Amino acid sequence: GGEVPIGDPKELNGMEIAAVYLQPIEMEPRGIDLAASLADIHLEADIHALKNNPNGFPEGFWMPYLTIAYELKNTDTGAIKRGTLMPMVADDGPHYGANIAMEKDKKGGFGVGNYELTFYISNPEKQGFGRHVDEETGVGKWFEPFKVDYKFKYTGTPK
Amino acid sequence: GEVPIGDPKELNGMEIAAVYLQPIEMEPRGIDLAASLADIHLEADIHALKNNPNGFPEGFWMPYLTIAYELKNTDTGAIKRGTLMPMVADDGPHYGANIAMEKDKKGGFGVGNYELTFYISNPEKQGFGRHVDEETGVGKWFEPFKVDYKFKYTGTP
Ligand SMILES: [Cu+2]
Ligand SMILES: [Cu+2]
Ligand SMILES: [Mn+2]
Ligand SMILES: [Mn+2]
Repeated sequence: GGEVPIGDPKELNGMEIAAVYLQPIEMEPRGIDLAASLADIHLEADIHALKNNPNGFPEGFWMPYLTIAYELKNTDTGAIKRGTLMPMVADDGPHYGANIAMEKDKKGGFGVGNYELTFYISNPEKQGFGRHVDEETGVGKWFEPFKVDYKFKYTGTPK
Repeated sequence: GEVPIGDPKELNGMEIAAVYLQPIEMEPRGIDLAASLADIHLEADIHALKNNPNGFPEGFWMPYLTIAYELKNTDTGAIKRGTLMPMVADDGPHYGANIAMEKDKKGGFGVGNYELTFYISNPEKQGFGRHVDEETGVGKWFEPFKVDYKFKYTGTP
């Protein structure tokens, strides 16, 4: 298979925020996510620090401990589903991802067609990640929760 | 203004070094020991080596680790334990804790010779996953391990 890019990457809040999908991915530990066999894609959010990141992250670093909720909407059929992307690592580094049933999902019309994808992104403090705030070593305040929107054509499992 | 603690160790795809500095102020509040009660901020600096076996790019910070510490004054025999928590400073993410040394109510943690031990477990403990497919998959995580350092604590900076 391979990666299919979703929309255009956004630069916001000190971060580059890109979306891609792949074929379904076998994940460990088991039960952590939807089984590959029961899915049609693996959806990934690629989020890294820009230059001059205001929260202390070096350019290029992965942004860890983010809470990323998603909404995937087939605008042709109206079908909507939601979930969360979980942190994980592949051979090219860490990302946030989830296996998702598309055609396999008979509870809605999640077939090939036109989609809107939304990420709802909350800062690392929501998961207990800390920041220095002293004059000598501190960094700027975190972003408030925000959303990014992409549009793409889902053409089926990459093969 | 960081004070090196012992010698860095390279293992399980990671460079693991320790440093201390002056106490820092962390948000959210009520978790890390307040700056004014502490004498040092202890940090573990943990980054991927080349060809990291779990797919982390060389130099990336190693996230989602569980890290406990033990600090022993070998002169007085005082021992304390705690946790190092993930956080970010102007020099990037690390695992750290404010620690009372001279200011520890129990005494025994002043200037002297110390042994520091980190007890580290892998990210799966915190729900972090890994691809295991043929094309993009990566190997198993290390089992829980410890690393040990010796240093002289010369006083609160
Ligand atoms: Cu993934
Ligand atoms: Cu710190
Ligand atoms: Mn990715
Ligand atoms: Mn440091």
